[PDB]
Amino acid sequence: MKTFTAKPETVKRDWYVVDATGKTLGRLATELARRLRGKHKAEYTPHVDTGDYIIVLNADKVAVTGNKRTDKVYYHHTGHIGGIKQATFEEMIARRPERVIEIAVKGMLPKGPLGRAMFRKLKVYAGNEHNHAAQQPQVLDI
Amino acid sequence: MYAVFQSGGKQHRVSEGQTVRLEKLDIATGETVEFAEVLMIANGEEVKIGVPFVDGGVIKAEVVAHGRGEKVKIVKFRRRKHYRKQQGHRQWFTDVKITGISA
Amino acid sequence: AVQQNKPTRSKRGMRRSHDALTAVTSLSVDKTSGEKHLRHHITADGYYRGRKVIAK
Amino acid sequence: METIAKHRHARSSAQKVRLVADLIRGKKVSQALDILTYTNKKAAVLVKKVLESAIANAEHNDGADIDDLKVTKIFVDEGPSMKRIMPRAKGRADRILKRTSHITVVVSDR
Amino acid sequence: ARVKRGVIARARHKKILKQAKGYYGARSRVYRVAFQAVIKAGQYAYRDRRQRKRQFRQLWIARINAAARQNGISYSKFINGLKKASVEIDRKILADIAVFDKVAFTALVEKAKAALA
Amino acid sequence: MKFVKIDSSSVDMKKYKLQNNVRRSIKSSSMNYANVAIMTDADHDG
RNA sequence: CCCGGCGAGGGGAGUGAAAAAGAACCUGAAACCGUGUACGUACAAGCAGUGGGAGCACGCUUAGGCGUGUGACUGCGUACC
RNA sequence: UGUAACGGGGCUAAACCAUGCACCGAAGCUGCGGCAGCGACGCUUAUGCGUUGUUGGGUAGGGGAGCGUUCUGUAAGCCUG
Repeated sequence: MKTFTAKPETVKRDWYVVDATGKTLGRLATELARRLRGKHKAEYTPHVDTGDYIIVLNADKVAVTGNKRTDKVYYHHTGHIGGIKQATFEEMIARRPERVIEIAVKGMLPKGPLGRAMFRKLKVYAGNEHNHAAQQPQVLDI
Repeated sequence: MYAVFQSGGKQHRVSEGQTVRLEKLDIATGETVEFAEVLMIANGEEVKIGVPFVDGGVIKAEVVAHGRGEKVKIVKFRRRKHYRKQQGHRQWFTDVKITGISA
Repeated sequence: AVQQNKPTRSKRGMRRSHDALTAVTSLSVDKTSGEKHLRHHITADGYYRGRKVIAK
Repeated sequence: METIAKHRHARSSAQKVRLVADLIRGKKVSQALDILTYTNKKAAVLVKKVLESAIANAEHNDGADIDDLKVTKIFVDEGPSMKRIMPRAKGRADRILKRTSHITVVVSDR
Repeated sequence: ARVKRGVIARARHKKILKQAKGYYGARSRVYRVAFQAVIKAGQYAYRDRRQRKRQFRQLWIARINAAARQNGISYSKFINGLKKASVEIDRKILADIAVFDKVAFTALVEKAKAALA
Repeated sequence: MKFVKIDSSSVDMKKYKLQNNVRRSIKSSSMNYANVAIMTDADHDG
């Protein structure tokens, strides 16, 4: 026959939540990418996004192993002169903590429109509160 | 009611009264067949195996058409080496219909 | 100069997008003669805002 | 209704002419003439003369009915390109093309 | 005697272009191009018909491995239990079950664990 | 008997081919001769 | 006869088997140029395709499908001699 | 020129050592089907086969079998307003 394939209309998505306090960075995001990609479900279609909405909260509470807090670096380039900028894990938390989880996931996801799509699913907050309740967050932990 | 079996060495899942296109056979056009190769059977209740066939597992279909598959164009090309080649193909198939099912 | 390779027809089709004309899409009617004329410009007969001038 | 009209072997580039055509498609007749008249190009006078004929080519040859009328199908398709020389420096000549554009107009109530 | 070829050349070209219908730009119009576009298209086919069987069999697995974990077991161990339980079912039909019929697949998994115990 | 003018485009044609081949052929190294000064510098005989 | 500058060019009428035989006048291909209609396209990076693959619009039919056109998204993949 | 001497994420194990059981993964092997070449077999006996096995990437190149355009006779025949 012709094996089944999911269709956007027939898709059924869902909401989930996580508290990142005490979690290990890398080992957390991999699961977050597994969900968003749809590899945890039966109907997974690689050219479709079956992932479920996720909401992180209290990202600033996240932890890492070893000295990476004062060691691990971030790099970004401005397209100017060759000028480069770098920011430590410490700094980034004191300023834009949401970026961290919002970055590591990207590197673990496919490039192209789809990877940008499922990235739109995710929502992160450095606080313990979110205004998205109306869609409901049936709870999830890991 | 859906069940499974082997024909050309590759399994198929099927239900009663529906067509299937499978490998060429040597048979009469409209006569009949059986299969003792059933791997599994299904229904509102489930029946499967710890060993192939089942126990009395059986299937019956009725052959229809032996017609030939759709054409393919096959190529061998090598850049700069002065070698290219062309070949066609059409694959035989047999179309059947399911008469009924039994345990 | 020396184009290294030739552009498409689709390309130049885009280059000529903004080259399209814009219609005036407005006219007037003389305060007397009822003739059609541009704003601020005289009628063929010379009437401008109901006044006759040239008489040629 | 039909009663088309056409001008052929004109001296002009279909490109140029093709700008005016876009300004009138599906439009009412009278507006065009008002649009073309106060438009400024060498072609507007040219194309207008044609459009003027299609109408007059109607009422005498068919049911007329101007006040309800429309421009349905207008287009341009290039004609012959005459070959001429404009010489240049060092002794080289160059083949230059006088380009000609056929014209077609279809004016109908619908 | 002398020969004129004006005709059977059209045949060739016209044929080719037909196979080049749909391709972009000069590749669907000129012969001097399409001739190398089609000959290249074929050797993707000869290449693709091989690997599509890779694409599905790396898909079918991904379908499964989820549902297994959804039933609390991992793909690998799930299979091995069957091969110990003597079940020859292909990965094709299996995955097809997990999409439509969850019961059998669920009711099936306990088999492996049973024998694999 | 009802002929269309006379089309002399072929005249300017034959003059173009004749003009183009004449110079392009016998003009020889004039572009290069002029380039010769350039030729004596752009060369780098080493 | 009409438009048109007592032009060009054209449309009618008419001849003619046929003006898809009108002087550039048998046939009338391709590159090239345009109008028309269905689909797609303004968060999307690279020999431009193939393999898969929705959705859309059609013609069939049978009544459930078969076909044609497009082609969103995805794996792979750096032309010819 | 710009992280830049893990492919990247990221990893205190998702690193190294030892031990073991699975699993993945090639156009490899096997399974179903098909084509062709070669050899023996006994019938056959320029041939059915039965088979039985085996082979079938390929440049320079060598050998073998072939498609199709014109013209000629077969043709004052055949098709054709």
